[PDB]
Parts: sequence; C-alpha cells; structure tokens
Amino acid sequence: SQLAHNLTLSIFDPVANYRAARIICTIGPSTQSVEALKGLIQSGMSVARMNFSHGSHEYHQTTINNVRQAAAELGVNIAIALDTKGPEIRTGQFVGGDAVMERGATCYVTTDPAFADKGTKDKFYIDYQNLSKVVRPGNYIYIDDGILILQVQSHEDEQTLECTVTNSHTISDRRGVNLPGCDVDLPAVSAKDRVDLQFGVEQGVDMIFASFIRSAEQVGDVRKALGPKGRDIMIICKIENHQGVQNIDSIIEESDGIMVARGDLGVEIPAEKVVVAQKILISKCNVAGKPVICATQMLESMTYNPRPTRAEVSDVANAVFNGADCVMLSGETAKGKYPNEVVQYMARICLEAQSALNEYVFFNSIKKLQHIPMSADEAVCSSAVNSVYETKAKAMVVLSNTGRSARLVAKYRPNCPIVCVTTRLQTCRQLNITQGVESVFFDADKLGHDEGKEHRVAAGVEFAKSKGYVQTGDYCVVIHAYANQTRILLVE
Amino acid sequence: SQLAHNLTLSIFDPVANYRAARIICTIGPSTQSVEALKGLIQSGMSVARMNFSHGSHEYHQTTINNVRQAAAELGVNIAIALDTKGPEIRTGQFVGGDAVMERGATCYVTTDPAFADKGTKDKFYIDYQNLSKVVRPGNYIYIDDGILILQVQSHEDEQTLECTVTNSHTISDRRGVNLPGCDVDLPAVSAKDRVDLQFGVEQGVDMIFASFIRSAEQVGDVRKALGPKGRDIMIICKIENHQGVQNIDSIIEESDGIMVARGDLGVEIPAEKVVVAQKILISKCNVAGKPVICATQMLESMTYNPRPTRAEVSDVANAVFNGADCVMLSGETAKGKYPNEVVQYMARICLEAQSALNEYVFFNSIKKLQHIPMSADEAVCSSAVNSVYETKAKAMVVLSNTGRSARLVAKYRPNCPIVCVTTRLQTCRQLNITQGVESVFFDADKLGHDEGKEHRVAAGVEFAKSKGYVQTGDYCVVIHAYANQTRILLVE
Amino acid sequence: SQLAHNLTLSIFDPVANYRAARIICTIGPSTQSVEALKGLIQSGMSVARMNFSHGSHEYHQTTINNVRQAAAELGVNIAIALDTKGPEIRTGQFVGGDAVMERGATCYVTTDPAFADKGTKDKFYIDYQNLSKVVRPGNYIYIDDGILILQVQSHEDEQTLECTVTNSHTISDRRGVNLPGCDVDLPAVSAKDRVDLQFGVEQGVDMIFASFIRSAEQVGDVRKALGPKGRDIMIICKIENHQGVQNIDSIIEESDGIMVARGDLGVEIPAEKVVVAQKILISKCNVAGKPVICATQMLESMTYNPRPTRAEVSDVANAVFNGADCVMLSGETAKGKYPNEVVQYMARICLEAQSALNEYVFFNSIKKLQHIPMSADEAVCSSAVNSVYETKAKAMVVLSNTGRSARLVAKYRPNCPIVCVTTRLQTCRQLNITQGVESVFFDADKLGHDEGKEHRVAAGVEFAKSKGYVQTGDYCVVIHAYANQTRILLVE
Amino acid sequence: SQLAHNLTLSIFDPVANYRAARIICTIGPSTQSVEALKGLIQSGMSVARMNFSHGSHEYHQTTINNVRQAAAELGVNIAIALDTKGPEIRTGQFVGGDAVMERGATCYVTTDPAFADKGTKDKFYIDYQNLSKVVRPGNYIYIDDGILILQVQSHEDEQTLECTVTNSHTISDRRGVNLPGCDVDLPAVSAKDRVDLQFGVEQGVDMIFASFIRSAEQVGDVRKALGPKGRDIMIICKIENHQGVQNIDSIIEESDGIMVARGDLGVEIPAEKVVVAQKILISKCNVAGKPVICATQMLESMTYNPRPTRAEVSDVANAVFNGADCVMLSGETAKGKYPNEVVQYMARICLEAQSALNEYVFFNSIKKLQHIPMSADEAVCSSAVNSVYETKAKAMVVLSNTGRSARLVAKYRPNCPIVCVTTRLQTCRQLNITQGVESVFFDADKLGHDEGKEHRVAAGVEFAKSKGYVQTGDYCVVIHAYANQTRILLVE
Ligand SMILES: O=S(=O)(O)c1cc(S(=O)(=O)O)c2ccc3c(S(=O)(=O)O)cc(S(=O)(=O)O)c4ccc1c2c43
Ligand SMILES: O=S(=O)(O)c1cc(S(=O)(=O)O)c2ccc3c(S(=O)(=O)O)cc(S(=O)(=O)O)c4ccc1c2c43
Repeated sequence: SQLAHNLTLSIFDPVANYRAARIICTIGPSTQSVEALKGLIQSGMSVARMNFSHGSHEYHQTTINNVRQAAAELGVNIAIALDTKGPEIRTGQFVGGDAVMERGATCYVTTDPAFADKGTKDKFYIDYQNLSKVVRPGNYIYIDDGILILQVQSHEDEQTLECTVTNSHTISDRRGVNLPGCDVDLPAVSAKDRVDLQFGVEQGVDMIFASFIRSAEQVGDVRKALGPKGRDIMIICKIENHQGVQNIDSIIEESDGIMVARGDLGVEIPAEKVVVAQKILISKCNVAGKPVICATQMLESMTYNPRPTRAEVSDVANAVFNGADCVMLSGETAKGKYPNEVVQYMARICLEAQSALNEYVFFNSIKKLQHIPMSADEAVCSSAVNSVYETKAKAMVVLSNTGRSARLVAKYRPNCPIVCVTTRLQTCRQLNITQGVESVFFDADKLGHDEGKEHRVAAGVEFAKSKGYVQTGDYCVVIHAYANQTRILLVE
Repeated sequence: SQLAHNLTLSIFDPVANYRAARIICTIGPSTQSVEALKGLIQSGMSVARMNFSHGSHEYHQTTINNVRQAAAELGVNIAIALDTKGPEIRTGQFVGGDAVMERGATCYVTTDPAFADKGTKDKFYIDYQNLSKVVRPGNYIYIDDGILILQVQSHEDEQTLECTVTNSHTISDRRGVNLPGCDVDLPAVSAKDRVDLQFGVEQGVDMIFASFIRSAEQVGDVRKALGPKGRDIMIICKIENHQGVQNIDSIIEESDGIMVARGDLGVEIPAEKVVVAQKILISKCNVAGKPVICATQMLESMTYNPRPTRAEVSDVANAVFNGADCVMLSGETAKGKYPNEVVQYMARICLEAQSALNEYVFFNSIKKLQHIPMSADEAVCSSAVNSVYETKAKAMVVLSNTGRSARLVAKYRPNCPIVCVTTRLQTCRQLNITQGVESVFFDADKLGHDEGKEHRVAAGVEFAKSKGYVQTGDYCVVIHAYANQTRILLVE
Repeated sequence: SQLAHNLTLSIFDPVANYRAARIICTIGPSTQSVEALKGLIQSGMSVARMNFSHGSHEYHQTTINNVRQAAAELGVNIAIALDTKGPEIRTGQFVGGDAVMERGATCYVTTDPAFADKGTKDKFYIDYQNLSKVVRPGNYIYIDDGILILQVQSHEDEQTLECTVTNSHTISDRRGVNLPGCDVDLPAVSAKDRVDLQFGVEQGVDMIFASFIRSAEQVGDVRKALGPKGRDIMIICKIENHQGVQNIDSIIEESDGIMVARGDLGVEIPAEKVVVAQKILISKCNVAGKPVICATQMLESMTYNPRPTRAEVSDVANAVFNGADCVMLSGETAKGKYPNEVVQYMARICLEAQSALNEYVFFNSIKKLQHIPMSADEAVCSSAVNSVYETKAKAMVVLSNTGRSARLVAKYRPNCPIVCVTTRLQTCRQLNITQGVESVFFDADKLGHDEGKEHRVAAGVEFAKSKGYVQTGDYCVVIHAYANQTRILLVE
Repeated sequence: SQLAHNLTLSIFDPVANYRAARIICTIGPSTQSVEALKGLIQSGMSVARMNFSHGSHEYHQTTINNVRQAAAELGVNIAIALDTKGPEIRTGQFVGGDAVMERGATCYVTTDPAFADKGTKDKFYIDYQNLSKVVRPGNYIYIDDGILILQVQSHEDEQTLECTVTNSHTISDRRGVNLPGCDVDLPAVSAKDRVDLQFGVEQGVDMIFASFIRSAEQVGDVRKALGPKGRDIMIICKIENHQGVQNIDSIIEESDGIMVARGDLGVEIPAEKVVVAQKILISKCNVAGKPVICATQMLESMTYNPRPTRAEVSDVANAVFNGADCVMLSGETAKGKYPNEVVQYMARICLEAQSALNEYVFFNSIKKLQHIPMSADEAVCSSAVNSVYETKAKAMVVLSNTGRSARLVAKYRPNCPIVCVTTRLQTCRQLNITQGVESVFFDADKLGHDEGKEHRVAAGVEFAKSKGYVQTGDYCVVIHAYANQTRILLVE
C-alpha cells in the first residue's frame, strides 16, 4: 500500500519531526580530531566506524579516545565500530613492479611460494593455497577489483593453472583477487583480525563489522575470537560474495546484524543483481528484527565535489525505502573534502525518504508473517505498535536493559519515535544502529532500581516532551518487563 | 468464516470447559424456597428474576431473602432482577363478565368512565384515554394476546370508536388490548412501577428489567423513578413492540442493556420478522458492548413435559449463535414441574452451541467497526483479546471495580474464560448478565487496598487454576488500571 | 460480516423480489389430486417427494401422473423425488400384540427366527442378524422411535443378549430399533428398494432421496441399483445416524447432494448435537457445490393447527441462515389439514430470512477456501459472481446443458437471481433443488443449436425482464461454454 | 507484501521469460542511419524519440524514414515520438558575448528590447516580458542550468529588476533562465512548436512529448495545435517544474500519459524531493491507467564510458520498482559512443528488476482503489487479470483496436505477458509505451473482418506459442468485445 500512500503525498508538505535512519561515518585524516568528530556528531553521525584495513592500533586508539571525548562534550552516546581487515586473496609481486596482461595471452597462476617475489606476465603467484582444488576449467579469476579477468583452462600441475587473459589490464604488486564461481574456504578471521579483535575487546568497542562472512559457522568463530569478555559486543556480518548471499538465512540467524557491502558484492556479481540482493538481505533482516546497514558507494562523488550526483541521492533514499536501519559513509568522511556537508546531506535525504515511506506497510507485512502462537514478547511488541496506529499515539517508551525489547519494537515500525530508557550506557550506544529509536540512560546505581518503573517511564516521557514528540493530551505507548507489559499513557 | 469454522467441527469432540452464556430464571411458587433456589443455582441459574406483574412486596421480599440465603450457602453471588409490571390498557368489566364477539357484528369501545362496570357484546370499556386520538380510521384493535382483532372504522364520537369485529372471539374481564400500527403513548412507568422501583432500591436489587420501553426518553423516566440511591442499578429495557424496535439505537445508547421479548413483539409483528428483529437487536448490543437477553417462549413446553421440542432446542442454540449474552426462563421455572431439568438442559444446549460458535468472527467483526483513532480503553481491551488469539492464551484476568472494563473485554469475545477480579460484590452479581465472565470477589476491607494489584492478579490466576482453565506454562492475559495496562503472564 | 449486516437492517423494509430457497412437499391424501398439486405449485412447491415407505407402485404412479399434469397445466417444471423405504431394523411380534417393559427388568433380545412370531416382555426377536457381533456390553438398544431404551449386559449366547430395561415403555409389534453406539452394517438398499428404484427409473424420476446412507461405498451401490438407464438421476443421500455424520466428507464426494434428516438423527443423537450437525453438513455441501436439504419436523404443528409455533418459524429461518438450498415438508402436506397455507407460510419465512441474509459472506468464505491454481470452471464462475457484486448487476444468465455450471455459479451465492437457460427439461427439473436459480428450457431440436449462444442469452435476459429482475440500463452477467466464458451485458 | 516477496527471491534463479518495461531512445548523429537503428531495435528500443530542440524538419524527416525502413526490415513496429522544444526564456547578447558575475556585485535585468544586443556584466537582457510582474521582491533568478543564481531585490522600474548576484558564475549568450518560486506563464506552445506539431501530424508521428506542461488547460493548447487530423496522436506531458507537479492530477486527467523529467525538475526542486515526486507521479499514472516515462539522467555516464556507475544502475531498477512503464535514453543514444550496449544494458537491468517485482501488489493496490460500483470495462479487465492469478495463466490475449483495453488490462499488472491483437498498425506502435504488452497486427483488409474473433484469438495464441509463453495445457485468459467478454482457454 506504498502505492496508495504515494497518491496522497505532496513534496511541499513538511518533513517528519524525527529521522529514523542512522548514519555510520568512517573516521580518517579529514575527521579524526575532536573538533572534526564534534562537527560529524552535530551533522548526524550516530556511529564511528574504524576501518582496520589501515592504520595501526595507536592510530585507532586516537579515534577511540577522540570519539569518546567528542561525545562526552556534546553530552551524547556515540557507538564505536571495529570493521576488520578480514582474510584476503592477493597476487604476489612482479619483476619490475608491474605486469602487462593482454587479451588472448596465456599465463600461469601458481600457488608455489617460490614465485611470490618473482612474478611476471607469464607466471605469477596467488597466495590462496587452495586455489587449485576449488577452481574447475571454465571458472574465472578476477584480479585488481575485478578489472582483469582470467579464465581457467586446465591444471598445469597440482599448484599451477593455465589461464587465458580475457581482457587487457596492467596489474601491479599484491592486487586483490576474487573467485566469483567458487566457494572460498579461507578461515573466518585472519591472524591480524585476532590481534585486532582482542584490542577491540580491551578498548570496549560496541560492535564488530566482520569482513567477508561466508557461512553461519564463521560467525561463531568470530565470537570465539572475541573471547568471554567480548560476549556483549555485536557482530555485524559483512556480506560480500555469493556464498554470503546464498547462506544469508543461517548467517542472519547467528549474527547480530548485517552489512550489505554493495561495492564488494559488485566485484563478483552484476550490479543489477546486487540492487536486488540489497532488497532481499534488507527485508530478511527487517523480518529477523536485526539491524541492517546499507554500505559503500553511497554519496561517493561528494568525497571531492560539494554536491553528489542525482543518482547517488536516489540510491540513498532507496536504501531507506528498502528498509535499511543504517546508511554508511566511507571515504566521504574518512578522507573527503566535505565530511560535515556529506553527513548533513545524507540526513536530509533520509528524512525526505522517510516522510514519504508508509511505515504501516512494514508493520502489517511483518505482522502477517508471524507464526501463531506467537511468544509473549512478540505479541506484546506487535500489539504495542498496533496500539500506536489505533490510538495515533505520538511516541513509544520502551524500558530495555540489553536493548532486546527496543529492537523488537523497532522491528514493527511504528509511525512515531521510540524512546528507549535503559540502565546500560552500552545499550544506548548499541541501539545507534537500530532505526527509529533514541536512548536515555538511567543510572540505577545512582538513582535506584526503580522497581515500580515510574522514574524510568517519566524519564522517557520527559525526553519525548523535550523533543516536541508529545505534549499534554497526547498518547504515549509504554512497554516494559524482556517485555510483557504495556500501558497507554495520557501525557500530562 | 463461521462457514469455514463449521467445516472443522465434529459433534463427537468434547465440549468447551466453560459455558459463556448466562441463564436467567423467573422465581415463583415452584422455586421460591431456599432448597429449590439451591437446585436452580447448581443447575445453572446466574440471575433470579422477580416478575412484579404478580405477588406482593412481601412475597418478593421472601424471594430476595431466600435467593441471598441459597447463594450464601453455596458461596456464589447471584444477581436479583426486578421485572416491572409496566403500563397497560385494561378493558373494564362486562355483562356477567362475558359477551361473545363474532364476525360482522358491530362493537363500540368507550373512553367514558361511567361504563367501567356496565359493558356488553355491543358497547364496552378501555382505560387508555388517548385511544381515540391515536387509533386512525381502519387500524386494528387486538384484545387478548392478539387473538381478538377489531377494526376501527370511524370515530363514533370524541370518546368512542365505531368497530367491525373482524373475527369470532369470546372475551372476558380486563384484557391485554393491543394497538399494533399505533404508537402507544402511555407513560414510561405506572404508579405501581414507581412504588415497586423504590422498593427495589430499598431492597438493593442489581437490575431492573423495565417493561415496554418504546423510546429513549422513557429510559430517563425509569432512572428518575430509581432516584439518587438507585444510580448504580442497571436498567435493561424490554423491547416489546414496533416502536422499541424502530427506536432501538437511541434506546440502547441510554440503557445498560436490552431484553428481546419475542412473545410480546410477536403480538403485532409476524413471527418471521421477530426472528430477524432478534438478530438485529442482539448484534446492535454486541457492538454497543451492552448485555442482551433472549426471553419468552424459550423452552416453554418443558413447563409440563419432561423434554422440550426439537424446534425449541434449536431456538435456544440459535439465540447463542446470534450472540445473546443471556437466555431466560419464565413459567418453566416459576411454576413448572421440572425446574432443575429445564435449567440443566438450557445450560447443556448453550454449551453445545458455544463449542460450535467461532468467537473470532465476533472479535473481528466488532474490531473492524471501531472508529480510528480509538480511545485508550477500547484500544487496550481489543488488543488484550487480540493477544489471547495470537498467543492462544487460556484465560484473561480483568481488574474491574464497577465491571465496566470486564464488559468491555467481553464485548470483543476472546475464546477463553474471562476472570474479573473486583472489590464490589454488586459488580460480581451485575456481571452475571455478561457472557464469558466469572467474578472473584476481593475483600479490600479484609485484605487491604492491593495498590500493587499483585494480590488481585494472583486471586484471578488462582481461580483460573482451580477451574482447570490454565496450568503451569499456559499464558494468561491480565488487564487493569479504567483499564489501560496489559500483561501477558506465563502461568507458574 | 453477518453481524455488520444485521446492524443495517430494518424489518419494515421491503423483502427481496425473489425467493432463493426451494420447498420440497411430500405428496399424500391431502395433496395427490391434480387440483391439490396445482394449489401446492401455486403456493411455492418446486419438488414433489414420494415417500416409498408407504403406498404401492400404483399409488405412486398416480402421484407421478398427477404432478406432470398439474405442472403441464400451469406451464412449469416440477421435480419428482423418490424417497426410498431403505433397510430397517425392527423387532418381531409379541404374544397379545404388546409387551410391557419395566425399569429394572431383565429381558432377552434374540436374533433366532423361531421367536419372530412369539415375543414376550422377557424374550423377543430383533430382525438384524448381526445384532450380537456389532454390540458390546454397555451399548444401548433403542426401540420405538427411541422411547424404550435397553442396555446390553452380556451375551447370553451367540444369538441372544441379556439386557436391562432402563425405562418403562410399552411396545407393540414390529417396532423400529436403533443402535446409537454401533456401526450398522445392513446393505445400502433393501430388496424392496431395488424394485422401487427400477420403477423410478422406468417412470423418469429426477432424483432419489436414498435412506440411511452410512458410508461412501453405499452411494455407488444405490447407483448400481439404478442401472445404466438411471445414470442421470441424482442421488441425494439421507443422513440419519452417526456413521453418516462421521463419514460425511466421503459421502458428499460421491453423492449428488445431502438430506439432513433431523428427526431420524434425533433418535440416536441429542437434539442440541443435531442442531450442530445440521450446520456442519450444510456448510460442507455449500463448499462442495452440492444441494443440501433441511428435512423433517419443519412446521410439524401446522399439520392440524392453522398456525405453526414461533420456535418452528425460527427453525425454518435458521435453516436458510445456515445455508440450506431446500426446506422440506412431510406430513404437513402429505396428510395435513392446511397444505396450501403451510407451503405459503414456509415461502414467506424463507423470503424474510433471505432478505436479512448477507450473501456476500457466503461468496467470500467460499472463495477464500479455493486452492490456487483453481481450474478454469471454478475461476470463471467465482469471477462471474464477483463481477455481480462489483458492478451491482441485477441478474445472471448461465447457459448449462447438464446443470453443472448453474450449480457451480449458485455455489458462489450472488446477490441477484440466476436464470439458467438449458436445452434439457430434466435439467430444469433437477435445478429445483438448487437455491437461487430458475430455469428456462430452450428446445434445440425445434429452434437450432444456437452455436453463437445469442438466442439462449436473449431467452435468459427476456425471462429476467418478465420477472422484473432487470430493466433497460441494468447489468446482467452471462456465463456459458461446462463454463469458461463470461460477458457483462448492458440490458436494452 | 513486496516485503514478503523479497524473502523468497534468489539472485541465482533465472530471469522472467519476457521484459515488461519499454525502452525509449533519442535518435541523433550516432544513431540516425538505418543500420544503427536496426542495432537499437535488436538491442531493445521500442520507441524512437526525435528531440525537436535541435535539427531541421529535413533532418527529422530522415529519422522518420530511416526508423520506418529499419523497423520494416526487422518486421516490427516501432513508435515515433516528437519531443517539442517548448517555450523558453533566453537571455540576449552581451559585450563580446561574455561578462563575469560575482558575489555582491549589482546586476540589472531588462524587459526593454533595445538592449537585445548591448548587454554587460552590469545590465543585460531577458525575453520573458512578464518577468518583472511575476518575480517578487527576494525571489531567485537562476540562469544556466541553475548554476548562476541572482536575487531579485526590488523593481528598479516597470521593465527592470534590481539584483544581488548571490554567487560567482561566468555566463554566455542566450541562456536557460529559471524562475523557481515563479509560476511561469509563457504560453503552452511556441510558434516553432505549432509549426513542428503540424509537421508531426503530416508525417504521422505516434505521439508527442510536450515540453514544460504546467497546467491542464495547456494540454488543450497542444491538442488544438495538433488539429482535427492529429486527434489520434497521444499527448505525453513532460513534467518539468513545481507547477506541473502541483497541478499533476488535472494534467494527468487531460493527457494520455506523463514523462517525469528528473533533470529539469531538479533545477528548482532539491534532488531528494525529485526522487519522491517521481514516486508520486508514477503511482498516480499507474492508478490513472496511463503510460508514465522515467526520463533524463538515466545511464548518462555510459554516453562516453563502456559501463555506468553502480548508482546509475540502481536508479534504473528503482524506476521499474516505482512502477514506470518506460525508461528513456537521451545523449546516451543520440550522440554516445556505446548506443547498442547502453540499450542492452538498460534492457538487462529492467528484466532483473522485474524478476524481483511482485506484480500482485500492484494488481491488489489498484483494484482496492476502485469505486464500487465499477463500470463493465473496469470490472471485466480487473477480473481477467484476477483470473490469471487464480489459474496461474501464462498469457493474456486482448483484442483491442484503439489500444484502450490493452492499456486497461496492463494497468492491473498481470504476472504474465499480454498479447494485444489489433487491426491498426498505429495501435501496435502506440502500445510500445505500455509495459507488459506485445502487439500482433491482424490485417483485416487482407484477412477479413473476423466477426467471430476466432482468427484474431488464434493469432494471439500462436504468437504467445512462438515466444514460448504458453504450450499445450497452459491456460490463457482472452479478453474482447470496449472489452466486455472474457474466456479462459486451455492451450492446445
Ligand atoms: O593459526 S594461528 O595463527 O597459529 C592461531 C592462533 C590462535 S590463538 O592461540 O587463540 O591466538 C588460534 C585460536 C583459535 C583458533 C580457532 S578457534 O576459534 O579458537 O577454535 C580456529 C582456528 S582454524 O585455523 O580455523 O582451525 C585457528 C587457527 C589458527 C589459530 C587459532 C585458531
Ligand atoms: O439378495 S437378493 O435379493 O437375492 C439380490 C438381487 C439382486 S438383482 O438380481 O440385481 O435384482 C442383486 C443385484 C445386485 C446386488 C449387489 S450389486 O450392487 O449389483 O453388486 C450387491 C448385493 S449385496 O447383498 O450387498 O452383496 C446384492 C445383494 C442381493 C441382491 C443383489 C445384490
């Protein structure tokens, strides 16, 4: 009924008084300082992503410290995400630093280490040791962000494949390689990830964006890598090839959330198919009640120009229409010229798309898929959201300690803000990747367990009033405990 | 969707574990004694009806006292209803008390008082002074359960009517005269009624069944006759002629419920139209959320025979399928030979019908008629009944002091028992006219104010446990303060 | 949504311009003559039932001849039904013609033939030879329309059961017996049925009401009994005990329709359960698209009184509310005092109930149960009926040779008349047991095959105009071929 | 329910066997020759667009002739569209042709004609005489794709405006000046347009893409300029500014379809609001049952690069998800380097998106918006599409001379191909702007009038067979005469 809803809109009408979608910003040279982080917060950042593909621990420690200091000064809670380098397949080095590959030529790719330092156009190293048992004649090998394509012809021997060069491209040392038709069986985490995951645990990071996740079992290996002290850290799986797409259900089941990495998927999969995989993965997460992030190539052209292209604008709005909880900036904020303006524009686009989006369609499609009998939690949250639509309540207040009930309510897509009142700061930070929720910390050790829930409910209603969401005479729907209890409150 | 539900039924499956419909019994000489009342209660009586058309205040006082004593000895709460004589048009006296009226033969009816004694087969008497100025040229005067018809030709004078006798009836003193195309404008209540109603209030009756209600304003007259001390007594309007049916919407709005008096309706409305009027009135009260009683000609042949006719049984079951809260016995218990057996048989027909009735169709049809936005009470009660269906809960517990919210929940027809926990014994008795509710009295003088609700909630739950409605690991939906809080509780 | 529909009705509104339900009348002494059949036709009979439990072939031949002659004179098509005697279990004879059975007494029921002529209260014959292998100790034996109840105690020997008499009742010779807890395994048809079925085939009867149908296999035995020349005769199965109820699905599947024989069911099954089995069997037939007849004890009291009881009126309306195609009169027309008036009253009751009945509920419940993909026939008829609701068309015209497409359209319950145009008179007669259809004979041998369907469609539209169903500017929905073709016609 | 459909998809399943969306290509010097046009057709072009902003009548005549010749050699019918230059506000001439405008610096714009030649950086010229009396104190004058902004301060005189230059732009001769808060009241069509439109009619173009439509009355002006001989030519209104968007309902009602000109909208509406305007306009046309085209900035970067950006691909796919009938290429085919490849890639994105799009949501959303009662045509076409879903039919055949009913069927979005069988070659070409229809020309001069429809029906069915849409035992839904007859045919 989005179609029926479009009929009634006018683009000269006011936008909503709140933005539900959440903006993740990658921190780098343009943005690491406390003042630049403050600008990013004020522009609309909810999450600071650290790309551990680059920078040492010391560099990321400065990110960590500066985010906390910026957030403390503005009086907000900002989530910190550790995005891992992950396992990789790269070529070796070449004699003269470079290899000119020509359409029609035959070359040999080998996994023998002796060729690591001495590659040429005719024969060169690929560091993936299982390369030969996982490829068949006919498969393609992509190298250099998929620009050079080789076709496998035969096994020259146990370690060496004879390949045709399908297209001309010059490659330099240590380029990335992809196998679009094969199951890559590299481990879940690299040796470097293990070191980086431990550091992320020691430094209190909120979530991991775990690279190259291919199967459900690898999620548990990331979890083991985080150790017992890391058990509350969220694992968001980055879906980057066909195996991740194919195994999405069981991956979603084990993960705490999903990243749709469109540019990585796009190396292996036609761009038109990635548009469609983005729709599927996002709807499956919406149905699982798990946050989903739309990432890479979002307003890329605004890295160096003051304005993005019109197609990039439609990409960002369409991620919100698809159902994304979050939209993500990489080089635009890490190294770009206009970090503040890009985040501000991203927020505006999201806000505009949300004003057009019919939330009732998400609520109703999601509710119709529940199997009866529902459990108590599910019944209470979907009813509570139903009660919002039925009374036209203007806010929800959900008391949640771990954040579970807040995410379960957000899953059902009310058409008003959700204020989560929690007794854990780390819940305030982790809910920054859930659309449509804002969190209020209630310090139980300072103020009391509030067993009767009245102080926490008042803290929620007060926050909603300070934002203009509710006034005297409006309804607010309250949920508390996971969450088996609801009230419809008349606001004073 | 009753249709789809019918497909799945087997008459060899066991019946539901609770009976939702309520049985009202008229007390008379067969049934007035404490032992006979106890037999009525154990057989299924929830309400004792006093018919104030017969007997003295002292006689009704004894019914009151004995009902209270029988209920006390059984530990139950039984409602007491006062059914008013109401206004009437009595013919006067005749020659020796008789005449024979025949077809063709000319008759003259009088509004003049001197002819109160001296009547004939020619010219006689009627005490309704508005007779001539209401009855038009050609209308019908029924006199005696509608069995004698007379046709008003012309006004012989101001206080006389010139009449065809249109059939052969042999009548006798002081008759039920019936003016069917005629809007009878006798007042709401007679002098007897005003005196009887005051007695009712003095004696603490739970409800009035107010005879012959024709318009909404007449409901006000009953309420004023009940006065300041009668403000908590329910008024159930007895719909007995075409005007009450025409005016049904405004009558329901002013009243606390309706009795459909099929026999009386039938004096001037063809029987097949009364069957439909019954459907309309029941559905309008189901939507109003007010109790509705199906009365007269229920299991009549069981007054003197040990079993009813097959068409009588279907009448009672269809009353339940139509949506009645209550079915009522008149002579069958007041002066019949099988009072226990007729009540037990009524209870068994009700329970059989209920096991075939799809409550969900009721819930859904009613919910769909709700105006959006809903008020908080409406939204909370529909949602709680919705949650019963979604979680297949096995009981509801409703905290309700006045009974209002118990009735609001019952309106939506959950497919499990409702347990009202109440602090007023009069709410326990008054809810006896609401299908699908059992009330648990919580003695606040003797047990405290239970500000936390927890003692009342547990009393509710324990009652449900003692009846076998719920056991360990079942769900129960709990509602309370109007009613703006809901919980879905796992039974311990 | 019957409940929502009740809210909008008024009993002073005009009834529909057509009666959809069909009245079956049993012919006897009060009604066998041509003038009395003419009166019955004019009063509303569509079907003349012959009860072959009584009368010889010669008697029924007069019924057959007189129905045809009455129908020819009035210019209508009347269906003729042969209702079989069927297999029976009876007691033998008693010494002195009579046996006084007393609560508490022991008696012996035996299947040894030697006792056929010499029964007494202590020991007597029951002609069902498998009696002893089919009963267990604890079972009941009903005798004399279920008035006398025996309980089986033990097997006295291979042929004799020792029984307690549970209640006092005097029985006379050759009384009927029932076994409520046992599977009766008598053959489908008696020796007498076979002779009567052959006669019915020779005389061109339209349908058989086949007595005591217990399982699906017995329907095929009735069919074999009718022989190759009887293959177009409809078999309507009379459902009279628990086995028929239990096996209803597979019976419906093989039968051409169902009779719900409430009084026979009521011998074995509590009357409250029979109310419910009537609902189930009728809805299952509505879903199967097969006619269903509500029979026995319909307005029984109007056999000797000029008016029926109010409960009997509600029984007839409630059969139409349940979904019956037909309602049936037995002694009321066969031997009663008021045959014309009873049929007229039955028609009026049906008409009144139909005016209140929400046909859209039947259409929508039935449509939602179809499995997708539907076959072409089903899709065309349900769409055609949907198109009636959508355009508010005022009639349907369905060209059907065998009557199959007309019954498939009637199954979907349009809210307008259906005019079936058929090239077989016997289809005109057989459709008399399908609600909501009237048939027009088109003699193809006289007028042409009408391959372009225009003359048959005009014959339908003309009939609809002559009845007042449609006028200039109204829509009429036309279906033709079973039936894979639809048009929405503007009436000229 | 798009949401539920997303859950079931796999990007590794095969694509649909037909592409429903239609591809429009702008002809220019890369593409004008018969061979290049043939390459366009085989690559997926259904419509040749002539941009009458450039080139002479002789030049467009050659496009016309070559399109017809290329289509004839391939045996297909291709639509020809004339896109009008439309009215404009050109700045005049300058000093040497240039100036540099900077921030702060004062500028004076003139409506006086003597300054047509002699302009400066100070004071220059604009040919829109209503300039001063439309533009208010403080409004914006954009001049050059919106890149130069100027702010109107006050009226320096009657025919002059006193202006802040609010940025640094260095402009040049005869510019696209843009008055964004301004309701531009230039007439509907210029003199060039009236001359070009008459040429269009003489040359038998199928449709007009009418530039810069702002109001409904303006549609009349186009139609009058087309005159009596142009009455069958479709008018597609190009929506290019805020007024066309404000007035969208009445414009659609008067027009035969809409083009959403994103680039032009974007001059005065922020890009994120144009994304939403696109959603609104497409849905309003889907409900109107009129073709809607998504145009400008489609795969722009593919004008000179061998591949588009990833955000461009998503733009095209989302155009299809929004519901567009047609996507349009401008410079990409008019002067680009890869005209064949851009069309083939467009076709592949369209087909990918379609395989993910749930047509049923469209069908259902549209059906629900229909007013009851429906007219016969509406009811027949929705029902026929409903029958496709119910029987999982694999094709529709629609007989439609003018194309009206083909478009009415397409509106309801069956999930199978529609084959229109038509007697007019111009209906074959005009339906090229309606998604999901292929047209089969039935030559009535050469083949007869087919009064029985049977030859046209079989031509439809055979075409569907030759494309592999249906084989033996599939269903096909056939609709014909407006369209008031339907058949569900089993394929032989
Ligand atoms: O390969 S090493 O760099 O020596 C290395 C060091 C450590 S460490 O001592 O804990 O730091 C590892 C800890 C845990 C590992 C697990 S597990 O999740 O703990 O079960 C699985 C695999 S596997 O390679 O996928 O089979 C591991 C491979 C290599 C590991 C470790 C693995
Ligand atoms: O028992 S008799 O009276 O001698 C007698 C006479 C004839 S008749 O020659 O055709 O008239 C029978 C014809 C067909 C019969 C069939 S069947 O449907 O044809 O298969 C079944 C049974 S059964 O008893 O259920 O096994 C029959 C029982 C007794 C029959 C006939 C039966």
